[PDB]
Amino acid sequence: VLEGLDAVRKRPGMYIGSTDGAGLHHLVWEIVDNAVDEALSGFGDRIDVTINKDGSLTVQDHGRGMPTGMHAMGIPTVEVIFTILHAVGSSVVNALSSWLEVEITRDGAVYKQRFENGGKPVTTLKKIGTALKSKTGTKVTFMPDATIFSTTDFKYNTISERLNESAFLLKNVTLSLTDKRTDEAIEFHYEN
Amino acid sequence: QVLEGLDAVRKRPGMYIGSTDGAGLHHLVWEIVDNAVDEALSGFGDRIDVTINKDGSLTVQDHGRGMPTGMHAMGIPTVEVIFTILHAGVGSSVVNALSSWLEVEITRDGAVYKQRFENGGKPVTTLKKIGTALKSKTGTKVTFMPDATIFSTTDFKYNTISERLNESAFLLKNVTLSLTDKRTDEAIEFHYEN
Ligand SMILES: CCNC(=O)Nc1cc(-c2nc(C(F)(F)F)cs2)c(-c2cc(-c3n[nH]c(=O)o3)cnc2N2[C@@H]3CC[C@H]2CN(C)C3)cn1
Ligand SMILES: CCNC(=O)Nc1cc(-c2nc(C(F)(F)F)cs2)c(-c2cc(-c3n[nH]c(=O)o3)cnc2N2[C@@H]3CC[C@H]2CN(C)C3)cn1
Repeated sequence: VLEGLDAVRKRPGMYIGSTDGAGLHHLVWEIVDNAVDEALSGFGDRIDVTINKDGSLTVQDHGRGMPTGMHAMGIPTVEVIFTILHAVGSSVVNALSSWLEVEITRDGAVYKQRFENGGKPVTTLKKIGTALKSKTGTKVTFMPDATIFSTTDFKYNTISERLNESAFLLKNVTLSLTDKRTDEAIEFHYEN
Repeated sequence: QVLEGLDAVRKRPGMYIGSTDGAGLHHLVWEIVDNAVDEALSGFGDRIDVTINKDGSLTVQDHGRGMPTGMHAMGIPTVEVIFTILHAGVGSSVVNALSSWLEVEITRDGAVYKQRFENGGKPVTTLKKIGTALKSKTGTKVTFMPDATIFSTTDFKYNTISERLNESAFLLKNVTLSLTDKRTDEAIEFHYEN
């Protein structure tokens, strides 16, 4: 049985544990786990996480990029991933975000869709530019909903140690963290 | 070669950048880009990113070796000498003189350095280490706001800057020059091959 995003908003703790500092960072693990699941599948050798000045957060990998095709009713596949809950991580974050943007680069084209106010699409998946055929990947940027979380301040140390673990488990893949609020940055990379 | 302060440039701006209208305004852009192109041309860095920020300021970022972070006489940073002393390697100080503020950011050895100038190139901080970076990352980022009390117009033209970077890519070859307009969220790249 499928559910909408309002189902996650209704009982947020049931999907991310809680709505405090810990739960806020669960949002980060969800998106990153998808980039890591791409690397593990053999695509992309780096995953860059960026904490922006506006308080939002960005995860960018260099994998194959999420599918750019359509489904039923001319609804993009990426829209199905972010708005239909198969109750899975991508839609949960979108549901608990005041806005979210997904940027896909594949086949020499760059696509983009934006969501707002708990994952309501405000644009479709649009082709907005071109790129080299060698450049591929997915960029997700989201702003955690302040009317749901008790805190929307991402912790540099917390995200830091977790990327260190994920780097250690993956091997051969560099995960980075860049904080544009404080001009700090750090990388993790393990090899065997 | 008698050396001068920046007040000499503010006094006669047209003598250093041609004019104080739209044309002269964009000369400021060419000066900073020419330093990035001159670093690229020396074999360091393969891309040069220009950004028109929302605040009206302009940013040029290359990925070269980064300007010297060392000191000269009196504990004065070398980058400060480049931007505040006119040798009337002259373009950087001219731009600074005709800016209400300007920032220089150097990235080397995994560290990020930064100095800021204000009111016609008067230093308001020294060169301080402000953050960290990757050991693989190197380069110079210059961001400035053209002084409105000198220029009759301070609105950078997207079309104008676009065309010039297109030429530069063509003369250079093997170097990618980009332009990003955050006012309108448009962007374009150029790269030529031989
Ligand atoms: C910053 C976050 N970035 C990303 O999450 N990028 C990303 C996402 C995916 C996918 N994620 C999903 C979904 F979220 F689980 F629904 C479906 S496809 C995929 C993905 C693509 C393909 C695929 N592209 N072209 C093709 O023929 O097959 C296949 N699987 C993908 N997934 C699956 C398994 C690894 C990756 C993420 N997994 C959670 C789901 C790749 N990259
Ligand atoms: C967005 C604007 N970007 C830049 O301005 N990047 C930049 C600037 C420089 C320099 N520029 C100058 C100056 F402005 F001409 F005074 C002095 S050093 C240099 C530069 C560095 C070095 C150097 N670094 N470490 C070392 O041992 O020697 C040497 N030359 C540099 N210059 C000279 C010649 C090529 C390049 C730019 N030229 C304008 C000045 C490199 N990149």
